[PDB]
Amino acid sequence: TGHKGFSYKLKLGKKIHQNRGVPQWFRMKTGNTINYNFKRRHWNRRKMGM
Amino acid sequence: ASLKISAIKAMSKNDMNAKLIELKGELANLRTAKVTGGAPSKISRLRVVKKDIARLLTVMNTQRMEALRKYYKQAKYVPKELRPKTTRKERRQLTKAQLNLKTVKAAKKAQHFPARKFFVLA
Amino acid sequence: TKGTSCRGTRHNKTHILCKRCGKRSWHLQKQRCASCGYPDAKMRQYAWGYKALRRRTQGTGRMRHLKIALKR
Amino acid sequence: AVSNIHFCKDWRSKVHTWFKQPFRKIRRHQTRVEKAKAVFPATIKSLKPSVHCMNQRFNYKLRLGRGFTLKELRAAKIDKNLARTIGIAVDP
Amino acid sequence: GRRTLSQRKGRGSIFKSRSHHKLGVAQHRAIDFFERHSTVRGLVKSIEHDPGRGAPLARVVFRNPRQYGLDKELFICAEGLYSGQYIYCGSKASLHIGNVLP
RNA sequence: AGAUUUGAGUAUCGUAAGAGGACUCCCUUAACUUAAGCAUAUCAAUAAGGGAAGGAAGAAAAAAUAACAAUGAUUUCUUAAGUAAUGGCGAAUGAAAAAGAAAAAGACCAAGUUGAUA
RNA sequence: UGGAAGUAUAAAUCGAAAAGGUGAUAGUAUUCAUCAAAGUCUAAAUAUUACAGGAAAACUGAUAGCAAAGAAGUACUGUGAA
RNA sequence: GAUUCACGCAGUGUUAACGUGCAAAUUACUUGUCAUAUUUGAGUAUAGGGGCGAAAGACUCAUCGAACUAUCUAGUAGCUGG
RNA sequence: AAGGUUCCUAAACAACAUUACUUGGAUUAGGGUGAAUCGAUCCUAAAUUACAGAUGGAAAUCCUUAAGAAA
RNA sequence: AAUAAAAUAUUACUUUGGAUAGUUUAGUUUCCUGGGCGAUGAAGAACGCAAUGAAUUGCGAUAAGUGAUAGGAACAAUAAAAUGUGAAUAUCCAAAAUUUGAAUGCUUGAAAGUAUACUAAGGUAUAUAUGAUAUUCAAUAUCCA
Repeated sequence: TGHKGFSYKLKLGKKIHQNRGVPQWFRMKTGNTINYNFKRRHWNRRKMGM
Repeated sequence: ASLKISAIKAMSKNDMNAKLIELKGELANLRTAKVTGGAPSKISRLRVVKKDIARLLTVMNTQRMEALRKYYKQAKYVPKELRPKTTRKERRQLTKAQLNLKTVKAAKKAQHFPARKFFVLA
Repeated sequence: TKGTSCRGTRHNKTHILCKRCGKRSWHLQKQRCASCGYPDAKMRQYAWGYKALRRRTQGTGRMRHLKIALKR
Repeated sequence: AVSNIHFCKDWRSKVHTWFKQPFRKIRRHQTRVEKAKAVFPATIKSLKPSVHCMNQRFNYKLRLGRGFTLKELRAAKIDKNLARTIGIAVDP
Repeated sequence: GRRTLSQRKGRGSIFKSRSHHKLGVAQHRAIDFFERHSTVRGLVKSIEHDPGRGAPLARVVFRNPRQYGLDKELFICAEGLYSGQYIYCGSKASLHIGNVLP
C-alpha cells in the first residue's frame, strides 16, 4: 500500500536489496561454483508473502 | 592499521579523546572521499583509520575498567560486572565449606573413630 | 461461483509477521501467533509436530552466547 | 504345541541390548584397582559372617552374610564402634 | 444429530441483545432516608422513546439531598405524565399519578 | 498515654520465571488392532495433551521376609518363569521369597530430659 | 493389580488405642513367629537415539546412506497449522 | 414492503456457444429484477457431534450426510494385483 | 485494500509476452519518494486484553469494576 | 507386371539421455568422556557491518573484526596500504556487545511511541510473585492509664 509501517518498509527495502546477482569479481575466484543467485524473485513471477 | 599500541599507552586521558576526536574527523572526510570518486589510496586510508578508532577505544575502555576493578577490590557491595565469572548454576550451589559442614556430634565421632589403616596376613 | 470468481475479493490480510518468530503467523483478530505461540510465554511445541521441532529450536540459530559457554 | 508369546505389546521399544557388556568389565575393574590404590583395605570387602541359607532346600549350605551381631562381637571381645573401622561389617 | 436453534440461543453469539441506542436502566432511585422518612421532588424534564420497548421513558431530575448538584433518574412513564410536571417520591408522597409510594 | 497481635506501603540485599526434556518422577479413565462378529478383556502407563528435575534421577535403613541347620537398608544383573495367579477361565495378561553376583554406609528431626533457662 | 470374600490409590461417611501391624480364603478364640506405620536426608553399583567432543565398522556409495555429499529444512506451495 | 425504464445484479430459456474451454462454471441473445425483508466496503463476533442456515443436509478458503492438518499408523483386510 | 521498485533514464535483446520485435510491466546499471497546516500519532464505537480475586487434576478458564488498603 | 520415394533389417560414425565402471571433505550404527544455558538477560527472531557481495560465513555502531597470550612470513578474483619495530593463524582470556525476545515502567499490528527519579542530549532504575532486615502506617483486634 501507499501507507505502511516503519518496520514493514525496512523489511520491504531489504527484499529489494537481496534481489541482486553475483558480482563478476566473485565469479572469478578459484574453485567457485556460485554463478547465479537461486534466491531471486520478480514482482510478477513470485509473491514474497509479506 | 598504523597507530601502534605503545603510542596509545603513553598518551594521557585527555590525549585519548583529543586523538579520538581528530581520528573521527579524519574518517568523516574519508567517507566523503569514497563517495566523490577519491583515489584508491584514500580508500586504503579509510580502512586503516577504522582500526585506529577501534584500537584507541579498546585502550580507553580497558584502562577505565581495570581502574574500576581496583576501586571495588575491597568493596563489600561489588557491582555485578566486576564479580568473578561463573555460570548461573554456580552462584546458586552451596559452597564447599557449607557442603562439608558436620554436626558437633558427628564431628567428634569422626575424630575419635577414624578409618584406621590395616591389612590382613595371609 | 465457488471457484475462480470468488477469489477476486481476497485482499484482506489474516496473518502478519510475528515479533517473536518472524513468520507471517500472527493472527490479527485472534491476537496470537499460530506458529510460535505469542504472548504465551512458552514457545509452542508439540510432540506430533516433530518436523516443526527440528525447524526452529536450539541449534538452528546463531547461539551468540551459548557457543562460548559450552566451549568453556 | 499351543504357543504363548507375549509379543502383542510393543516389544521393539522394550528391547535392551548388551553392547555395553564388554566395556562394563573394564570400567568396574578400573574402579576396583583405583580403590585399592587410594586406600588399599577399603576394597578389602569387610569381613562378613558365615550364615546359613533359608528354607529346607538350602539350609545345609553356608554363605556369607552381612555384618556380625552385637552378641558375636561381645563373644569375640571386640568393640562395636572399633569394628567398623578395621574392616568388620556390623549388622545390629 | 445437530444442536437445535434453541440450544444455540443460550450461547449468545448472534443472539445478544441489540442494546446500543437504549437510553439506560429504567428504575426507581436508590432507597435512602429522604425516601423513607420524607419526600423528594422530581421534575419531569422530558419524555423519550427507548428502542426495543413499547413504553416511553421519562427523564426525571431530583436534587441531591446530601450534596450539591443534581441526580438524574430514568423512570417508566405513567400514562398521563407531562413535561415540566413535579412528582414526589417517599413515604409521605400524595396519591397522585406518577408519585412513587411504599 | 503505654504494652502487644495482625495486615499493609516504601527502601536495601537476594530468590522464581524462559530454552532442553534421549534417559528420570508423576497426572489423565484414547482409539485403530486381537478376540476370525462384538459389548468385559486386549492394544495399554501405550499415542497425543499437562507438570517437575539432574548429570544421573527414583528408592533407601523393615509395622520386611520366612516357617529354615533361618535371614536382614536401597538399587541393578542371572534364575525362579511364561511358573503361582488373573481371564466372555476365551483371546490373552502375568509376579515375588528363597538362591547366585556388581556395590556397600548410615544418619537426623518431633516426642522425652536440663532449666538464676538463650 | 498376578493378588483371587479385595494388592494399591483416591473420594463420601465414619473413626481408634493403658499401643499395635503382618503370616494374601471371609469369621471368632487361644497360642506361636516376626516387625514396631502414620516426619527427613543419604554416596556406590544402574539408565541415556537431546546435545557436544572422539574412536571404530563383514554398514550405504549419489534413485543408495539422514529430507539434506553445493548459499538443505534451502528453492517452491498454502491465510494458516504445516 | 404500488407499476415500470436506466446504472448495476441475477441466472428463466435457447436444454445456443464452449466443453483437452476466455473460464476447474465462462460467453451471447432472451428473461427476471433493479432502495426500506434494498445493495455494498472496512472493523468486529460465532469453530468441528462445533458454528451458521427465510431450511437446499445448504455454507463453514475450488474440501462437507461432519473441514483442514499432524500423530497413533507401515490401522485391518477370509478380498484384488505383483 | 492488495502488489513492492513494477516508477524514470541510459546501454543492451540470450531467454519471456502461442509470428517477430530496434518495443516492454522483460536483462543490466544508476536516479527517484522532502509536510507545524495532508494522514498515522489523539478519542472512543461494536468488540478485546492485563495485576489482585474466583474456578480447575491440569493446561488454562471466568471477571473489566464487580469481589481489592488496587485503578 | 514394375519402381524403391516411403517402410523394414544389420554394422560403423555422430547426435538426445545419463545407465554402467572408477571415486568420496557425506551419512548410518555402536561404544567412550562429559551432559559445562538464563534477570550478570538465555534459546529464538530481526536489522546492520567487507575496497569492490546477492546468498552463505564471521561479527555488533570498536562491525568478515579490537587488546593480550602463543605464532613465526603471508594474502590473492583484481587493485591498494601495512608488515621480522612482527603478516596470516589459534584462544575456556580482556574490552565491546544494535532492535527484540522469559522480556520485566507503560503501549505495541506491520507501532510511529512514552511517564517519573537519579546521574539540553546520553546512560541507569521503576513488571508480578516472593524471603530477610529497616522504616512509615492501619485496625479499640487483646489489654490498659
